Amino acid sequence: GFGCNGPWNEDDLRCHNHCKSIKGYKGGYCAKGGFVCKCY
Repeated sequence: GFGCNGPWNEDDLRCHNHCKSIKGYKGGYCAKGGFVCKCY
């Protein structure tokens, strides 16, 4: 989700923008299955 639609269309930036909008995290990337924007 969040820009990232999976391995065919991953989006480090959209995930990043989502995760950096959440206090505590700084980044986000397609982790689980290549779909889920995991926030770090």
